Parts: sequence; structure tokens; C-alpha cells
Amino acid sequence: MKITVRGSEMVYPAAETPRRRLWNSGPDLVVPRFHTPSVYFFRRRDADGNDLTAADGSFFDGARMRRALAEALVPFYPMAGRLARDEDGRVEIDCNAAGVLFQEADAPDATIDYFGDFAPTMELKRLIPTVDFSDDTAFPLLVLQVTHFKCGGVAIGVGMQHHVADGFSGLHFINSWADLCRGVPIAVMPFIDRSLLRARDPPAPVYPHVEYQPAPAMLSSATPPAAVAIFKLSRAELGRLRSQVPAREREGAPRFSTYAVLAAHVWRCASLARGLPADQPTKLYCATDGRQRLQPPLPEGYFGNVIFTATPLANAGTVTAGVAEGAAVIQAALDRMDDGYCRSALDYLELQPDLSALVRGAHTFRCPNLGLTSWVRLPIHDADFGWGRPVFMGPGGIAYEGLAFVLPSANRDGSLSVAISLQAEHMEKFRKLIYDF
Repeated sequence: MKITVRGSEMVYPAAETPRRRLWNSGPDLVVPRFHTPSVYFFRRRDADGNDLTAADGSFFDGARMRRALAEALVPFYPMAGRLARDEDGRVEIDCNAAGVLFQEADAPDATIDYFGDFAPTMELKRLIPTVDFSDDTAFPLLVLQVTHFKCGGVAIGVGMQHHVADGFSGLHFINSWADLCRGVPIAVMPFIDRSLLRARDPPAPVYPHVEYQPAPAMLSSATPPAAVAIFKLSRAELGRLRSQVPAREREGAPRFSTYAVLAAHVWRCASLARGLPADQPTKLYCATDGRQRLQPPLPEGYFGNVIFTATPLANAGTVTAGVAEGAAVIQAALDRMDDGYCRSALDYLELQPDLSALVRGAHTFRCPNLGLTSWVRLPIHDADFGWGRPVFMGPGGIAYEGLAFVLPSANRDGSLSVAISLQAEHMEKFRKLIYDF
């Protein structure tokens, strides 16, 4: 489709902000080097047919948005900074207010329906500003593009460098930016001090942290194309999937989380689709929010990365045997993510000679392994700038196979969607397995 950029300027904070280097904790460091993409979609009508155009005739006015942005970058000032390194070469956030990129764009001939079910194909990359990554310290930490489509639809494309914050804090920012645009004040101010996640001195890990160890390889005696798709499960279908996993009665344990059950189903379908034999090890990466796992909990508004990863690992024979079998492995891995495990992780990271080596990429999630992230308890549909809530929010283009995302439904109908990337041949199979229960 045809998209032209009609305007692009750096936006700076609306007031004086602290000039300082912001220290990064271990979890702030073991993140992807380039911008993490996400996209919001908005329609001009509310499905009841109601026009969402404002009384002043506005609909995502770039000027009002840029205004509210500059304002949000005051409390959220690190978002306006750049990367940098200290004496020791440790990456940190140079809070220099070098600003965030804001672009407006037009898709003259296409409606947002061009994007269909909104699967995170690489077609979505067009909705986010292109970044020149030639210099770590050159590029802005946040780029934004508002694209206006034929028939009145709007996309907001977000590219955020994850050293500054995880998805939880990123959404806190986006939602605060929207709050201000809609004319409501920021409910929870960010708390900006990552020293709360410093390692103990001396470090004292008590687990080996399997989550940072190398992922299993295919058993031995050109990169295949990567397909991306999205699959919806109704509240009723999820209920039926759950009812297939016997409650832990004689056990006395709580029932498996819905997350563990759905994740086991996805892991199973992916492993079957990939044709893994029973003796093939496979590792699932489940990102976990440490904010409330740590004790005492971090301050409300804590601004940064607090991600700790549960990595269930089993032979494919176990995962493919049944959803119950996979769910038990997954729930056991989730259950070990307590305060002690998370603090041990901080110590483990402190002992590493090179954190950049633990960063996960295409090599981590390629067959036989898999990443699964849930956004189900994230406020991803709360970004109402004054012209309505999004009808969809998702990842903005998955470049390689082995990543899956669970997304709640915007209309609150209790449905979930699974967006996933696999090798093309495996996706062909997966399409026919995901609903086969």
C-alpha cells in the first residue's frame, strides 16, 4: 500500500527536566538493542455507528497530540533521552532531553481494513518510523507515527527502545500521553530510580537461572520464510479448552492458571506443527512481571524494566502428549518465580562478564523453542486520546519465527487472540491444529 510521510519533527519536553545519567539495573540491560514495535488501530465510528470525530471536527490532530506529548515528557523525561555508557562501559540513559520523534502520515488509497485481522506481519513496519541504528547514542529512544487512512481510520505506530522501560512502563507512558491529550491529568506519576533493583553486595545467587542459559538445539544424527498469523478464541472456546484440563483435586493445589492452559495448548500445537519427535527438548520463554513478585513490592509507578522469565523446558513427548501435561510443566515454572528467585536473578546478572550475550533474538526462539508473552492484564486499550479507545493494539511486526503473543479483546467480550510467528511450512500445519480440540 501507498504511505507518504507528511510531517516529521523531534518533540522535546515542555519544561526544564533533570539532566543526568540514569543507572540501568540488570533487567534494564538484558533487552533487545533495537526499537520494540507496537501498533494501535482506531476507527472513525464506535461500532454502534456513532461518529467519533470530536465536536471541533478533530480526529487525531497532530498538533494537540504533539502538545500533549511534550507535556508527558516532563515527568517521563528519560523517554526523551539517549543511550550512553559510563566509565565502565555499562549502558545507561543519558537524560539530555534530545527529544522523541513524531511523524504524521497518510494512506490515501487504503483503509485500515487493509490490515485485516491485524496480524503482526512485516507489513506493519510501515506504520512505525524507520530508525537509523548506525550509532547507539544517536537514535531517539521513542519514535511515533500517526497514520491517517482513507475512510477516516487511524494507526499509531510506536517504536520504543527497551533499555528505558519494559512494556508495563511503556504503556504507563502511552496511556499518560493519552490522558493529557484527552485533557485528564496523569493519575500515577512515574517513580524514577532503578537502584531498587541493584544486586546484593556481595552477589549471592541461589539458582542457576535456566532462563538465561542457551536454548536447546534440534537433535543431530538458508533461513526458512517466517509466516505470521493471529487466531481468536471465544470466551466459550477457552472455557472448553480449560475444562479439558482436570482440576488438581486429590492434589489440593489451585487450578492451573488460564495462562498455563492456553500457553500449553499453543506450545503443543507449535510442537506438533513443527513435527518434533518425543525426545526433542523444547524450551518455552514466559516473560513475567516482577513488580508484585518482589517483596516488598516496587513503588506504584516504578519506571523501568522489571521482567523475570519463567522458562518451562521439557521433551516434546511431554508437551505433545496433552495440554494437561504441558500445563503442569508451565505452572511449575511460573510458581517458582517468587521474591527469592527474582532477587537471585539480579545477583546472577551482576556476575555476568557480558550482559549483551544474554540478549534473546531469532536464535533463541527458532525451532524447537518458543516465546510466549501475555498482554492480557496490560491496559493496552486504555489509550483514548479524546477520539475513542483503540479497536486493536498489538505487536508491530515480527521478523522471525517462534514468538507468540496473547492479546485481550478490546470490546471486553472475554475472547483472546494468539498472534504467532512460525516457519511457513509449520504455520500451514498450525492453522489446522490451534482449533483442533
